[PDB]
Amino acid sequence: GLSDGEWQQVLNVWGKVEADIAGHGQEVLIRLFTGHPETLEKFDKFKHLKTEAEMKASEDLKKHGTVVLTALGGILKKKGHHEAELKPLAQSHATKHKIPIKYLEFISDAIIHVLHSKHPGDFGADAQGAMTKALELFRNDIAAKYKELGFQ
Ligand code: HEM
Repeated sequence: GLSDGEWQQVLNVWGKVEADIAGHGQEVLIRLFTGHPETLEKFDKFKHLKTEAEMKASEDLKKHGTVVLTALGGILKKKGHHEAELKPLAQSHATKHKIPIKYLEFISDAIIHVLHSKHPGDFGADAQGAMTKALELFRNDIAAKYKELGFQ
C-alpha cells in the first residue's frame, strides 16, 4: 500500500527508465544473470551465454529486457490496481516458466542496483523507498497467486 506521494515518486523514477527502456532492461537482466547464475538456467534462449561480453552483445537479451520492463511499467502505472495485468504474469511464471518467488526478489533488488548505477546521485532516498515499496507490492501480489496455485 502506497500513498499518492509515493506513487508520484515511483512514476517520476520510471520516467528515467522510459527514456532508455532497452538499456535499462539489458542491464537489469545482466545484473540478475551475473549475480545469480542459476537464474540463467530458466531461460532456454539465454543459457548459451557464458560471458558477460556475450550477454552485452546479445540483441535478443536487450529485446527481452524491453518486454520485461514494458510489462512492469504497465503494472506500475496502475498504482496498485493491477489485478488484471498481474494475473497472467503470475500464472505464466508459476506454471510455465517455474520461477520461484526468490528470483522475483533477486530481480527487484537488481532494479534498485541498476537505477543507482545509471543515475548516481539522482536516485534519492525517498525515491528508493517508494520504488522498493512498489516492487514489494508487486512481489506480494504475485506471492498470493503462487500460494493459490501451490507453487514453490
Ligand atoms: C519484474 C519481473 C518480471 C516481469 C515483469 C516479467 C515479465 C515477463 C514477460 C512479459 C514475459 C513474456 C510473456 C510471458 O511468458 O508471460 C516473460 C517471460 C519469461 N520470464 Fe519473466 N518477468 C519477470 C521476472 C522473471 C524472472 C525473475 C525470471 C527468471 C529468473 C523470469 C523468467 C521468464 C522466462 C524464462 C520467460 C520466457 C522467456 C522466453 O523463452 O521467451 N521472469 N517475463
